[PDB]
Amino acid sequence: GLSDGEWQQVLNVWGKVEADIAGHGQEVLIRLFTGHPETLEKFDKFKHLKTEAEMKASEDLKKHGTVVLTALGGILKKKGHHEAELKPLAQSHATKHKIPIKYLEFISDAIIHVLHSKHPGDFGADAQGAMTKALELFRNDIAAKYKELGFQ
Ligand code: HEM
Repeated sequence: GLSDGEWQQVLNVWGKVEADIAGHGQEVLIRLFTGHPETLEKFDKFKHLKTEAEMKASEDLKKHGTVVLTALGGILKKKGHHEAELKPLAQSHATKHKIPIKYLEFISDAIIHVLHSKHPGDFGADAQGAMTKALELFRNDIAAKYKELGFQ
C-alpha cells in the first residue's frame, strides 16, 4: 500500500527508465544473470551465454529486457490496481516458466542496483523507498497467486 506521494515518486523514477527502456532492461537482466547464475538456467534462449561480453552483445537479451520492463511499467502505472495485468504474469511464471518467488526478489533488488548505477546521485532516498515499496507490492501480489496455485 502506497500513498499518492509515493506513487508520484515511483512514476517520476520510471520516467528515467522510459527514456532508455532497452538499456535499462539489458542491464537489469545482466545484473540478475551475473549475480545469480542459476537464474540463467530458466531461460532456454539465454543459457548459451557464458560471458558477460556475450550477454552485452546479445540483441535478443536487450529485446527481452524491453518486454520485461514494458510489462512492469504497465503494472506500475496502475498504482496498485493491477489485478488484471498481474494475473497472467503470475500464472505464466508459476506454471510455465517455474520461477520461484526468490528470483522475483533477486530481480527487484537488481532494479534498485541498476537505477543507482545509471543515475548516481539522482536516485534519492525517498525515491528508493517508494520504488522498493512498489516492487514489494508487486512481489506480494504475485506471492498470493503462487500460494493459490501451490507453487514453490
Ligand atoms: C519484474 C519481473 C518480471 C516481469 C515483469 C516479467 C515479465 C515477463 C514477460 C512479459 C514475459 C513474456 C510473456 C510471458 O511468458 O508471460 C516473460 C517471460 C519469461 N520470464 Fe519473466 N518477468 C519477470 C521476472 C522473471 C524472472 C525473475 C525470471 C527468471 C529468473 C523470469 C523468467 C521468464 C522466462 C524464462 C520467460 C520466457 C522467456 C522466453 O523463452 O521467451 N521472469 N517475463
